[PDB]
Amino acid sequence: LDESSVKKMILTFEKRSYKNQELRIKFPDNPEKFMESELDLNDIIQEMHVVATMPDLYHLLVELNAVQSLLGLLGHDNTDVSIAVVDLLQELTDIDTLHESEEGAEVLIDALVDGQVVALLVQNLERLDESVKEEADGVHNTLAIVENMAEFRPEMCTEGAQQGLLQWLLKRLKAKMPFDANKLYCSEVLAILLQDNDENRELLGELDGIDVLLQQLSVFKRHNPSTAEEQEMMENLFDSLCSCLMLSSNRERFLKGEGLQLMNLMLREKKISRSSALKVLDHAMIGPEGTDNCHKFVDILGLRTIFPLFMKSPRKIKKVGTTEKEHEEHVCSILASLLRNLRGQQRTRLLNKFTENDSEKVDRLMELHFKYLGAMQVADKKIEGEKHDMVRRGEIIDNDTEEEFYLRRLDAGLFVLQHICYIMAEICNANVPQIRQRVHQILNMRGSSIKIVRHIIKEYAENIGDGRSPEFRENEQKRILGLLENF
Amino acid sequence: LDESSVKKMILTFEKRSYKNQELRIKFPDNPEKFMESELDLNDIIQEMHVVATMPDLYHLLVELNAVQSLLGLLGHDNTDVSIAVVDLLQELTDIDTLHESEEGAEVLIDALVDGQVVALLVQNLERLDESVKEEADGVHNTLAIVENMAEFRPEMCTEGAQQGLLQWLLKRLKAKMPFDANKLYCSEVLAILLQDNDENRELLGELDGIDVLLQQLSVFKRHNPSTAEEQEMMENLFDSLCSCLMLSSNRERFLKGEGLQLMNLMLREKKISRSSALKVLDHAMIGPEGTDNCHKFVDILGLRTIFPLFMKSPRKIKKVGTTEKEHEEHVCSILASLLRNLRGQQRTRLLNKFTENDSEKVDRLMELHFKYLGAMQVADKKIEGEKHDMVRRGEIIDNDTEEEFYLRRLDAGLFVLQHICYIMAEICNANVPQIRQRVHQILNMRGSSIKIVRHIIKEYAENIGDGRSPEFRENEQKRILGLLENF
Repeated sequence: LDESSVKKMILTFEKRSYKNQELRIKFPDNPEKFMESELDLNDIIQEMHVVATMPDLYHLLVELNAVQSLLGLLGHDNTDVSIAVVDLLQELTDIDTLHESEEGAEVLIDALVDGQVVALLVQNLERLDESVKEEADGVHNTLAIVENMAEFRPEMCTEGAQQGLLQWLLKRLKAKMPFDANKLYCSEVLAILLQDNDENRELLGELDGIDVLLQQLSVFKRHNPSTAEEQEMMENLFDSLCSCLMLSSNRERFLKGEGLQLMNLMLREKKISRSSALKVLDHAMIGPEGTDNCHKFVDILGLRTIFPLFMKSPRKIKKVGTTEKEHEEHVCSILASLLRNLRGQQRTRLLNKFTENDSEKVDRLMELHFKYLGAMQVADKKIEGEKHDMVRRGEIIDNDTEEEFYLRRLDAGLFVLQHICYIMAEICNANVPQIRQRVHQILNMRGSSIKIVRHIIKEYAENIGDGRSPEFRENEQKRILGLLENF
Repeated sequence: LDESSVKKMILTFEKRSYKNQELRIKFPDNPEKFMESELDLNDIIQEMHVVATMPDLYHLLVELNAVQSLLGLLGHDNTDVSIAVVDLLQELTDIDTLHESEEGAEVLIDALVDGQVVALLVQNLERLDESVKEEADGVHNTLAIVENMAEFRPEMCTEGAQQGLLQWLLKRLKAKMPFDANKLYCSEVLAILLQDNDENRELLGELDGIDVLLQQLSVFKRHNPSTAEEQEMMENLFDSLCSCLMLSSNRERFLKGEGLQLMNLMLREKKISRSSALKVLDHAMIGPEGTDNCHKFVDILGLRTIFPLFMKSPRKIKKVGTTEKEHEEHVCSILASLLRNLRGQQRTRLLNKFTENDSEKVDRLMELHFKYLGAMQVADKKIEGEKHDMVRRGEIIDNDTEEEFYLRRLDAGLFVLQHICYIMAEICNANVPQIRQRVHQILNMRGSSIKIVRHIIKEYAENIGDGRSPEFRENEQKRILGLLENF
């Protein structure tokens, strides 16, 4: 109960649409009451609403051209019908969220994207206005669609994204209407659009978007979110901003925005956005493309800001989760960026910072070193064991097995470990015996070999960015292992 | 005869589609003869075919949702119906080519683009295959649509272009099926897509497209087109290639393709593609972004190739039109690029070329100078007159009047004139008294003031690229007038 009892529904739906079609033609604009016929046909949307839940035979909907007509109706003179098609669409796409079956959805989705669903959605979305509680709920469900479409098959999101929605998402946030549950959701959907998608990063930037991002986070510079909903949004604005930064051209744009300045302010005043503020910084400096960003940082006393967080980490603990490797990971990586990138008069300041107070900072580095190495050492034994145990079991170590293993090293802080070794090295090739001595003086004292450190660099270098290009990749890899000689 | 006699047609058309719709549902795949009903409904397309010619009431077609359904049918299990919708679509878009009326088309078009017409066209286009003479004619008419849509409102072309068609256009040309009337047309439509559109240039390049372009022109390196149709295509491949080059990133890509090398080959063997080959070169070198391209040129004996064409221009005359300023314009501009751009060991070679044979090349430059100045002088008197005459008439000189005037100076070779003055200057700031003397020795002798030349530079500098950015613009402008002191 049932199969194809719906197929009457589909047939009925078409017959409905048609009769409406002819009726609209008969009655010229300004005919008040041809309406009941129009209203009646959308009761059948609401009925079809029930369709989703039925074990999906979604193919019915597409070959029999429900989809198309449906999409068609997203443009209708009256919004109630549009809204109705969206609302319906949410529920075939949420339920679709179910792990299985795939056949119904995989054909359905396919159809929607073939039909430029988003293009159409946004058109509707554009006219949809005035926060009539019913209108408002319409956009939300529009967004919903996207989330669901994006969650399931995250490609329709890029093409669909550009089609229009991305543009609109950008407008809504800038809107000077007060914060509401919908402004939030855009934020959710933006981040999704950018999640792992370079083209959408290029597009957002190509729309003065980073200014927008920045401004929105701007307002919360000196004072926390009023609600824990408003917070969730903030954090979505952050995730979005980072994702763009992973795209290289956004870097200059972030810089022409007072991106550093502000992330610095947010750091200088230590609540509560401090935590992500630092995660942005990391990203803005990360590559060679992070290179002006690194210089600018230093020029605005970025060093005064960062190094303290190097010497000591909070909060032990703050209920919002900013700890505790998370924090070090980003600090180190920033330092690691700066050393690799920085040159000239800014480089030198950095290095001085490593000779301060009898190279307290180098003492610090090594405290961090053993901490994380201890961690990892131990991590690895565990894995050794499970490797041996897998041979007894006769379980084959596997690409998916090595996935699970990598994560464990990461969880143990492999990434920070590298960065601190890298740094360590990067400082031992600055021709300052003080630090070189210190490092070595501390490895001796005791029980840790330099070569242990080198084994890690090589691992760091092997993978060494994942990845720009095999030219950039092997060029860098040279560079990195290059330091290993004078180390 | 008639109005809305068609509106029966529209109503009929819908009723047709519907009945087909239900019939397709009734009969499962593998039912051989439900067909007559399907065939019958497309006679009404062919009837509607007649609609276009009727004074356009095209709005009827869109509010009454002919468009949408139509678009809908671009996807149909049987191609005859698809083809039919395209063929129909050609004829509402060609006739539409008529200067007026606008109301019918402006609404129609609007609808099509709102409906992702191209996306849909290309889908059809993708399945359309096998050069069934009828299929083949289908793509052609697909292309036709685009031309017409693009001619009328050249924005739908970019968005539509990216939607899919641009991708396909790129595939078709690379296809190793022999040359035919359709391969040609793509070529026409490519060029249109790129005509004045930066995004499409970015897209083409982002698809290894320039390799394609280059290869296609590649085959005709050492030997002319077999037909004068194949020629027309070649020349479309050129126009396309140039247009991309106007986009900066295509420059490196053109370079990583052996773009120079080949355009050089095509020059070295002087037929018949020589003419455009040189026009490409110009473009590849034009800006600061032309700067590696300028260096590479010199490194491959580009100077040996270019300067001869400087000293003497053919053909006096070759029936294909490559003359006669057209040719000089490009030579000069190339030299002008090289002087502005070139530095180091390549710059010097260039300059030597200006001291050769007692600076024969400088003698040459001045021959060109007076020639073009003579031309322009005279051009300007004519305009003065019409300016005076317009005051008597009481006709106001006008932005559209200044448009007509500019063209006349251009026709008289303003652009080459600047370039040669620019060059002249660029050579008089190389600290080589020989040339500086010569220039001056020749202006004296006689009757031409240096300042006359300066007045032109300023005009050149004022406009001076149209334009990258007011920073780049006023930066350059400084540069240019900078030379005017030591001149």
